[PDB]
Amino acid sequence: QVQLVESGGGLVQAGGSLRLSCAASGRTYTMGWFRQAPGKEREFVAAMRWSDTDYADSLKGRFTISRDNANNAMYLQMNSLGPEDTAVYYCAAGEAWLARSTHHYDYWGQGTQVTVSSQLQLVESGGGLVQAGGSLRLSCAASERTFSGGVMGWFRQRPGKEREFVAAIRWNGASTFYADSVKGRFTCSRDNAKNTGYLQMNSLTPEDTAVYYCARAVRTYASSDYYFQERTYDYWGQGTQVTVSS
Amino acid sequence: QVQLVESGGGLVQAGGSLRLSCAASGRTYTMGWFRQAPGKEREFVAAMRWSDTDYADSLKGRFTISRDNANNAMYLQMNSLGPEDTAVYYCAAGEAWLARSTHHYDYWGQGTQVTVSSQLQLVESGGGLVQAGGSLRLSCAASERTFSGGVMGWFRQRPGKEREFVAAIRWNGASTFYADSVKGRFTCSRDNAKNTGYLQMNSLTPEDTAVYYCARAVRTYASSDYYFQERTYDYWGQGTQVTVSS
Amino acid sequence: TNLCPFGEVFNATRFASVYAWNRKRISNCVADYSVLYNSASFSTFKCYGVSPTKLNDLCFTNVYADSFVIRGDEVRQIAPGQTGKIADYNYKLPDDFTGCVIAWNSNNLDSKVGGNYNYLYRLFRKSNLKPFERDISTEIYQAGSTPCNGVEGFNCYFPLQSYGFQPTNGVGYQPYRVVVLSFELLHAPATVCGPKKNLCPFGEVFNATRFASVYAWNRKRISNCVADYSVLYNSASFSTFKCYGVSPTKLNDLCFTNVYADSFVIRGDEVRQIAPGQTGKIADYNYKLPDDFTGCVIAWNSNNLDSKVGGNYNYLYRLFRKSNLKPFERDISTEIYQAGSTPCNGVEGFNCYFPLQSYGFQPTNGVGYQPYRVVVLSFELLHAPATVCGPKK
Ligand SMILES: *[C@@H]1O[C@H](CO)[C@@H](O[C@@H]2O[C@H](CO)[C@@H](O)[C@H](O)[C@H]2NC(C)=O)[C@H](O)[C@H]1NC(C)=O
Ligand SMILES: *[C@@H]1O[C@H](CO)[C@@H](O)[C@H](O)[C@H]1NC(C)=O
Repeated sequence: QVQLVESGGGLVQAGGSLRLSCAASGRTYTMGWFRQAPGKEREFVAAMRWSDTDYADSLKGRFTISRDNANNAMYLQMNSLGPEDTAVYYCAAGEAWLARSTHHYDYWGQGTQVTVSSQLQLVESGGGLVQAGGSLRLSCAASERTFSGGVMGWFRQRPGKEREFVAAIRWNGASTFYADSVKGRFTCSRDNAKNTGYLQMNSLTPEDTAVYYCARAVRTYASSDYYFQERTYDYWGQGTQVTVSS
Repeated sequence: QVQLVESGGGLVQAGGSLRLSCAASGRTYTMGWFRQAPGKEREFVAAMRWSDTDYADSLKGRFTISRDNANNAMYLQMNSLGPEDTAVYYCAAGEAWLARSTHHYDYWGQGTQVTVSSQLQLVESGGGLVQAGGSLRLSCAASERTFSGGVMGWFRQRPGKEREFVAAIRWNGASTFYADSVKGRFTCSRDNAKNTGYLQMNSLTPEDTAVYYCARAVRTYASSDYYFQERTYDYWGQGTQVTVSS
Repeated sequence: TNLCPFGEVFNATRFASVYAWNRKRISNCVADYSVLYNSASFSTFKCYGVSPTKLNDLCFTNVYADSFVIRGDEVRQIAPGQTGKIADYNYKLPDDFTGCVIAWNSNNLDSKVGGNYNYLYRLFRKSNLKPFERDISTEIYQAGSTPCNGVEGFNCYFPLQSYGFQPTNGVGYQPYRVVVLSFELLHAPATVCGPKKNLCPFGEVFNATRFASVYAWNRKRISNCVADYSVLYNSASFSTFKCYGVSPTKLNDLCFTNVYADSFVIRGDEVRQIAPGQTGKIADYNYKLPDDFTGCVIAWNSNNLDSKVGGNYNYLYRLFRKSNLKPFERDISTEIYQAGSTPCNGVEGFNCYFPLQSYGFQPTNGVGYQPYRVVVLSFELLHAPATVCGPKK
């Protein structure tokens, strides 16, 4: 178990500099930096492994990542700072190279602030009204990690009709599968950390107007055939209304 | 090292039956049947493992596989034969389950005819004239087989223009990449057996009219950026005209 | 004479790419190591856990000779405890490594005027290799959050890359051939015993609240303790206690090294497969015991503890695989199994299947289709014969 401790974050004037520092327990391997604005997701900044670096393309010239091997600590030299750099900066560690996302890292720091002046329950969210051609992202947050098997499926209930299968992603792995009605328009993913499933719904038409439900089936079949049927799923969400204008 | 002696075969009238046999010298794990017409590819018929069976959906009901415990020999019962079934039928053994393709099988039998009365060189081929909306499959065969790494790539030279990259496939993998001009239309493909690469060109427009070249880069890069450039490639094919009528 | 085949290993025309490092076994022969030392002009000839001048006076239980090519400045990484591209993602020696590491400059053999790009190294990987692991995967490396779906581009990279060996190259960027001889020292201290010469955690293993699924079988090392083999027999009502390579009444009397305890759950009629020279769904694709196995297989009916009214679908098994497992291999992958000739591109459908499946365990089920918790005790017999020796013996 590795422990990471950030320091060096404060207030800076525009056009100014800062140097953040991350000290580790030991056995670091890949180490990198993320940043998080208020009410926004994390954002890869830079990382390094065996003296090779990797920066995010927007900020490569300004920022400089480095390691003091004797101290077991790394630094990030941020130059020419602007208002867009204002966030909580996190330091992370893992064993994967070309780690440009949260999932690739195992250990995280506390997070130094920088500021620059110039019984399984499933809960759905993200539905609503949208213009034709528009998009919509559903979330389906689970509250328990009892069952780590099967899939999370999504079902739609069209006005005056029986529930039909839409799309599903495995809870064991990364694989997905989709009904022919949404193939190429809808996409589902999941975040393990937040135990939440998502469904990106693109290129919506009035036909897609329906009540969307998520659901977990605990059982793990090799073929996807059984997951097209609602009998297979044990737990369900309250459902959310998606409406598409004509 | 396993041996596969095939028993059975011959001429039969439509409506007829036939039964074929594999004799396996050694222990086999998964065993199957393939057929091959004159001048066409091998087609999967059926295969068996652990007393589970798998048939081609086309041929099921008419074809049935079994095993004798005494002989340790498998049989392929072949009912209601039509002239569509004239081919050379093949034994095959492997270690892969759900094996429906020639590359999942290591060892092969000799074949039996069934009849039913009613300095790397590169050679490109498959070009032509085609209606708009139409398709074309180029193929590019290599002789030497010295360099088993890098990439096979495709380029095209339009009228009054320079040689542009189109698509490519890893020679030491299955991963494949394309140019934006052909995304969603062209697909790269290869066969290790025949040491040949392919390029399926779909939904063709007059703007696709050009001289299409195949080419090999021997150097294995992780990035793929270098393979978009002409200079990276060591060996070229002669070139083949594709023309798409308005 | 019966000399060891170091000609095959050291003199081969063809040398492996480090990522797909070659292993040759060496046994039943006599190796003159000083003939080796004079046989060529080596750049590196070092040994660990054994003195290189005393090599001719020694005899070993196991020997493996591993062969590959790396850069000059990467030879540093073929020691224990090291890190870097090669140690982390291509070839890793363990911290307790006993053996030798031989290397030599290869530039006359492995360069070419245009460049020799036939020698490869893995550049990206999801995690570090375990000791003596070998990864021959050519799957697309995913640098970001989105899947790659079979197509390269941004955040989606081929994981291998070729060395560029020129003649007019720096010495640290020149090719070097590397042989790694791994020994097991003959006289081996016993770690587990009965009444001869506190207690081993056999309660922890056999009465754990949670048992693992067969595809992801769970190894616990048993060492530096007293094995209560008499009390284990008739602790609970075992359906199976068959033992291989050693008698089932002399377990207390006997003393062994390097003990391991592998625990998992399978169907009843599948218990048959947990034994040497067996085949089937479990033995082929989930847990394979070698033919020359030395140990004990213990299994008991679990229907009161594992099954439940709806069912217990938590216990999975691998159904489809490209090849049979090697003995004592574990595969935890959840990559889509490709049944056809088209690639799957991270989406399931026809010819594109998930490789695992849940064992269904409702209480109504017959004895054949009931849960059986299986512990497989794996021993290494003490005072094993020598296999490779030096001339002086
Ligand atoms: C690898 O082969 C080399 C060269 O063939 C062997 O080195 C010796 O070279 C001398 C003089 O050229 C030859 O007589 C023999 O080929 C080798 N020694 C003798 C005198 O037999 C070397 O022995 C080989 N390494 C091994 C042991 O595989
Ligand atoms: C397992 O459980 C039984 C029953 O409680 C107990 O008597 C025994 O000591 C435990 N340990 C072993 C190794 O059997």
